[PDB]
Amino acid sequence: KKRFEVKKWNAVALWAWDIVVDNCAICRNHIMDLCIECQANQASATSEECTVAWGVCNHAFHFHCISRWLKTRQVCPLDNREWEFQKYGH
Amino acid sequence: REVPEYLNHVSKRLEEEGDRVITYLDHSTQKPLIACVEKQLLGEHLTAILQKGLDHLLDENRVPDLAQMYQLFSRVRGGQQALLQHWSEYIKTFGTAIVINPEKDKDMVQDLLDFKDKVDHVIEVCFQKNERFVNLMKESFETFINKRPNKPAELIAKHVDSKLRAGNKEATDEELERTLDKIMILFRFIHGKDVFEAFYKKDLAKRLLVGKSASVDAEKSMLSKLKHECGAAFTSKLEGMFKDMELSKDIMVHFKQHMQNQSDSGPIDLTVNILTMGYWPTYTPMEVHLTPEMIKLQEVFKAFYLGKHSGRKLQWQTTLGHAVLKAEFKEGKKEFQVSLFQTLVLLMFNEGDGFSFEEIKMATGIEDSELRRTLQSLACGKARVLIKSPKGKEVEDGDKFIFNGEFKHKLFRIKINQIQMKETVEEQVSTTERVFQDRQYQIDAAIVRIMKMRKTLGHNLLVSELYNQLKFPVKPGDLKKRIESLIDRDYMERDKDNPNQYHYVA
Ligand SMILES: [Zn+2]
Ligand SMILES: [Zn+2]
Ligand SMILES: [Zn+2]
Repeated sequence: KKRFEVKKWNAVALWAWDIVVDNCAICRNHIMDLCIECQANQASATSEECTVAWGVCNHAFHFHCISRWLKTRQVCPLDNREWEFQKYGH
Repeated sequence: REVPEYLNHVSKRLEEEGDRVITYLDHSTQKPLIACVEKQLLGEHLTAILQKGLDHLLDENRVPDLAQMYQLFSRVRGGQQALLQHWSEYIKTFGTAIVINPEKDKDMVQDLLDFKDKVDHVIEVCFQKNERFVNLMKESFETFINKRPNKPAELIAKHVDSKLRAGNKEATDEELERTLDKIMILFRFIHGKDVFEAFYKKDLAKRLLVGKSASVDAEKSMLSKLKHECGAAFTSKLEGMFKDMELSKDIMVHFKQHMQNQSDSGPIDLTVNILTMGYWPTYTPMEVHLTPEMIKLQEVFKAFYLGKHSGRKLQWQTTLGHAVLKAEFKEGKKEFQVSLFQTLVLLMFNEGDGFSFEEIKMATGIEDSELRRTLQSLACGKARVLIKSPKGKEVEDGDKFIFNGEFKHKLFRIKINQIQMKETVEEQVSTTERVFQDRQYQIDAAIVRIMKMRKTLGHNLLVSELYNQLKFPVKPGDLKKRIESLIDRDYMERDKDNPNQYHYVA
């Protein structure tokens, strides 16, 4: 009767880890909100360069709270999959 | 006389003064004599001979004439040397004007490829493969393509994309691997492959999600080919885009074997593709009113996915969706392959009819920027499904749309879906900002990476490493700007007291 139903329907969705209140997870503020290093004017006034970096492990963190966590160790601090860095941007 | 003819007269005298020594001359003389002739028909005018004859010879393709020139010129002092100079400055000159006028970018790549062929082909035959020449052709080729900052890389990609989409022209594998390898050899010349990746990725996703490609095993070699001569991280992402495709299949099989033992009701065959947020491009979510029937399916699935895959979160991307609609017309029964945004709109016409842009934008819920073109099809272009009252190339505010009655189309399964694979200007610009505003971190992150390797290093001795590690330029302005950020945040420092030496500083 209808002049138009739906036979097939292809959908698309993107997944990301559910991390309680999507927190910066290294500074646990918010994934998109200054950081700590930035949030507080110590001797670093580069809050302009504050975004999210995603790793191969796929959890994201602030480019800042993370580039730090790398001098010392070198592994997605939630994953074990050694970090490697595939994407900047919210 | 012209040159082809002059160079002929020279290869004649040399033959005569040569076939003279054999006859009445003393074998001794041959050496002095010939040197004289050579240094009076060639030495003493090389410069003058090229300056007014080479150019013409090349862009006209006088192969034979090019050869006699090569051989001859070789015999002289700096004859083969001087022949290079011009040849190279020729390549660049004619090469530049192939890539510097934005107005001619449509033909940009093909012409670059075709040029490269003429050039190469002359090196084989005419220059006997002399490698000094391959060096210069290669070297110079990269001097002119990069006089135009970012387009080359982009275009190369948009070109490759037209080679992997749906289409008959690429009907063999033997030569598709060739047209694919021929391009790759150009690639190597470009500066800013990070732009190539950029658009490349963006163009695959659209291909992997909406409408088929030339060949599966074909689309694969390309990656294989990029991994090689470029990096394993460069392609890291894309390789992932694919994996996600394989997984989405697996899962899909299970959701169906599970959904099986439910005595099922659902009249819709739903197939879902789950993508890893970090690999794929960034996508802006769009709020739209999905038919109840629809949401349910999507919900039951979500539950099936979140369960069995604990610790995750989905986010449906309507922008990338598409579906199949059965249509009940007069003189037909056709089915369409439409995007989600197209599906919705159309459905309004089941328990409705005759609608105005506004009343549409109300009921599903699209966005002016899109709804326009989403509506530009269905009507305007090809004029076939829907009809626009205030009829015109574009879409305004009042314009009413009528459910058409035409259909003489000799097909079933029409693809209106073309809209889904066109990159709007917005898309373009945006997908370029996220690369300039991307290099910044790639620089920073690459600086730090090295600083750790060797705790102390000289500035110009660093700028050098970056040119090898990054996949792009790096303005001196920006670099300076970078060390700044890193000294302030305490990752490195200037010690020994000479702004040209840097110490790590953990
Ligand atoms: Zn920050
Ligand atoms: Zn992680
Ligand atoms: Zn953080």
